[PDB]
Amino acid sequence: SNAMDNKALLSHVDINNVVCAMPLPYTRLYEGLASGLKAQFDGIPFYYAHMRGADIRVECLLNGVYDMAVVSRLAAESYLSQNNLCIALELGPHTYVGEHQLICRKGESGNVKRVGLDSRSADQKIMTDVFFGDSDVERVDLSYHESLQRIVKGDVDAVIWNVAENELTMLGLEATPLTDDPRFLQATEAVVLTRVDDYPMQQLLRAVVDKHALLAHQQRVVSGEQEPSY
Repeated sequence: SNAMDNKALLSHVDINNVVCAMPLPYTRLYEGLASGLKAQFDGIPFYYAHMRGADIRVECLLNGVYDMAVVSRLAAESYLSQNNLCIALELGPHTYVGEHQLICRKGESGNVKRVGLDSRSADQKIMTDVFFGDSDVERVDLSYHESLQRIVKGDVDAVIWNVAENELTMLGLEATPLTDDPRFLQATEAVVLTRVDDYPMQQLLRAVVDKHALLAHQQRVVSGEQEPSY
């Protein structure tokens, strides 16, 4: 019904399949998002392309490879200054990833001069630039792995990363929740981008998606009540 109502919309658009680019589905939260969104497309051939890196998903989308791309609100807000894009769906906070924190050696948060930064992480770059402001802080190209390891070493002073009270203490580290700025929470919000002039895809998403239903399905996947299907 809902499905057949969806199938009927596809009949009037030059869209066969809908291909959505999103991260590799390596958290239960990503799975619930992936599962909740596809469920909104019942009756429409809908498939995920799982592609590491927000930048390349957006580049692909811009080049016409995908109909839509999933990224964080924080990234998306930047992409829109740089490219002609549409934020077609916004899911609110805590729909994409967990909170981030500032990880450094114990009590040395006031003494930060070098920061680890993964080149592949669009959000970590933005958040590092936002948090370290007009401060003389050196950025070092490191995976968190390498950053953590190097922070333990003593060379690199900090990394902004996903948030655990105990492991950190064992390594002589500390994690600080991030100062205030609305952008940090934007990092946890899933959004769907389309090309700015792709009205068929924008309008189809508006037609098919029930935001609260998508969210409740995500919730049921995260609680283990329901298994994901994506």
